[PDB]
Amino acid sequence: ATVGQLLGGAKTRKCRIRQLDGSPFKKGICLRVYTTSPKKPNSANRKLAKVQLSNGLKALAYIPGEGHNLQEHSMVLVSGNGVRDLPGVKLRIVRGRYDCAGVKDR
RNA sequence: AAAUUAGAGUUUGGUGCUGGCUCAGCUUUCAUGCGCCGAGCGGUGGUUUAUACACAUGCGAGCUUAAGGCCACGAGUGCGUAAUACGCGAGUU
RNA sequence: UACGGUGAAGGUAACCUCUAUUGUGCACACAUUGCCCGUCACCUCCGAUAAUAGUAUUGUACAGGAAGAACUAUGGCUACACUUAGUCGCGGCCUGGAACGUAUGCGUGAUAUUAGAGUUGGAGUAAGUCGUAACAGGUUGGGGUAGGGGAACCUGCUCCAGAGUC
RNA sequence: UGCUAGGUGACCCAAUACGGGCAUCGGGCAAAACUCGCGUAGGAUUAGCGAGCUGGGUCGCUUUUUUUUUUCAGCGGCCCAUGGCUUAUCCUUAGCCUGUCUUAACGGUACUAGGCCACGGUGGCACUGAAAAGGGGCCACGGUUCUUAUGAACCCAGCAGUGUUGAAUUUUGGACAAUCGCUUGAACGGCGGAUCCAGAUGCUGCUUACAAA
RNA sequence: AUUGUUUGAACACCCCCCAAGCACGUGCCAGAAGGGUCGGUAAAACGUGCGGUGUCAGUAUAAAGCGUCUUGACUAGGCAGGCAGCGCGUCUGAGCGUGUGAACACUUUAAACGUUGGGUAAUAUUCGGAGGAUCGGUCAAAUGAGAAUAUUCCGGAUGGAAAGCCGAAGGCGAAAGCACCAACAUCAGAGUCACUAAAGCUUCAACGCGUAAGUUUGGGUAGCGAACCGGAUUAGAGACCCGGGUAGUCCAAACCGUCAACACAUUAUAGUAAUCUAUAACGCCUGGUGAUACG
Repeated sequence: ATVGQLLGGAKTRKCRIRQLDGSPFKKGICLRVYTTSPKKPNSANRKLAKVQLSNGLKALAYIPGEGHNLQEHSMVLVSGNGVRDLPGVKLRIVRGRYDCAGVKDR
């Protein structure tokens, strides 16, 4: 019709998580095991995890469950759920695998 | 006898817009936990999805009257290629 | 607390107020102690950028230039067949040179890659902090182009009224 | 050119009687190979194409073979007409189409099987063949081993299987019986990791309490 | 043909979306969540038991593709008003095209455009005279003109700015814009009356116009008004305001070309001045913060 619209229509098939790189689960080595204080109106000290991942890039990961056993040089499996209460963090450490196993009496 | 269009929550003192996020849909993985692994008949499906990475070992093209006669079909992958490609349509020296 | 005896002074200009009535503006509703501003401050996070250590690919200057080799060859060697016994051989097989043709070397270009010296920006963050941009909003602001200041910024000149309001 | 049937043999094999191979001829249909008409990812932070970049003549372009008639191309050498394109070139992504999933449809996007192309660790090249190379030939590269170091041998994008990476990837199974292919004139012959059957493993459709005839 | 009786086991969820609720536990701690979020001492979300809903040898989480999403709109968004009309024009692209567009003769139009000559209310400086302490200025205060004569006032010179009223919800323009005349001058636009029989529409690309600032060149300059020094509401004050005033505003030539350059109303045709809207070519947007750095 209008030929500008005729040329007006393959884009970037954008992975909405750009750290798993299209995959669901990538393992990695925990660089640092640390906690932080969250955005108000939350004030409970949430425990996080900076991981050197499989793809050579780094992003922060939520640590779930009643405590954990992760230290330096420790391998985990990282999942794709985010934690909302601090900005910019999109990763969840799944439990039922490696040095991070399940809590006692869940 | 032609078989053909689902929304909701989220913004604000409330109302309506404005577009975005999410959940409920279908399909999909030797995905990841937790649980069973009774036995049979089957369909099928893995692009070892990636590495066109390095391959131990064994086998995959030998047949036949020393000599000669026949073994370019099958299998795998997508490096390269944006066009002697591939598809469609006409005519062939 | 109650009940009488006497008993006057004294009054309308936003002249504050405490409203209403209202009908002109807000980005306020925790309803102007708001919404919310930035220089910065400790840190965290993808940028953007890059001297370079360079490796991966190609054009071009020439040496080359292997295996091959377009061309060139009659040095051949042999039968077919024809010569009644050396002839003959249009035609089949064989030492020969060679343009060209990789990989390759010091020059010297392209696209591409991360390593990264090193600088700066965006964003994120509960309590370090200096002033009033913004709103009747207190100098009426700004699209524009240049100046001046520890900071928010202001100085001109046409516009737009998408600030109030008679 | 390649297959199948015929017809021929001053050939070879078999034959208590006759058919095969082997050479040649020709009927049938056939592949192959080329050509052009169109389609086709984005990028101006690719704007001129560093080029014969297109055309005309001349040759070279390695065979005559049934009646009136018959045989491509810049592919190379030479002149020559000076033009040809302008999403032209250049970059980077990417095998392509049908498919499969979804949508009500138009569309949008990982497979099924299968169509075609490309490639065989990298690059160059040739023989033969009508047509060229995935376990054929030669050289150079890059790997892997060994040498008394001088040099040789090999290249799983074939099957199983090993190792890295990965969240994840299977049995070093059986078999020529069925196809189908190659081959052989006996012999239900020989071989085939094609395939057919079994495994592990996602999805599925479909049963499942024992006893007894 | 023969005979006996029967519903497992888990996983997730149970505030709303979304079917399902209570107890103790701990009280912005341990925690969960896809979103709104709940916990800040009486938790219908988090520790556990009970009870219930979904699916069932499966179930939830994670991802990925499509749809929902008209969320790139052809079916099917739009673009003053959230985000979206390029500042305007010339324009043989492509596309849409059976009376529009253009030149002539009259009627009528003015701030349309450039050049040349002349003028002006008014302006500060100056040459002599009147006159002897105020003027300037502001809500208010403060450097100075001035004991050499200030505001003023007389009359004279200077030299260029700007066109003071007209003059207005008035005109001309494509837009920016355009406001002393007189003349040259080149248009333009409207109406009448005639020619012409699509030469029409749009503008990708290109290209011009382009208020004002700013820079190069030449000078000199009524008024205007950045620096530099002086004083003020206030604690510092660099601003608002008072006080002198340089480049620039003035001219002639060039470069720049960007902007709430707005009808924020694309252009054109067809209807009665559109934001009533069918179409023709367009240009632009795709949640916010992030447009700055390279080329």
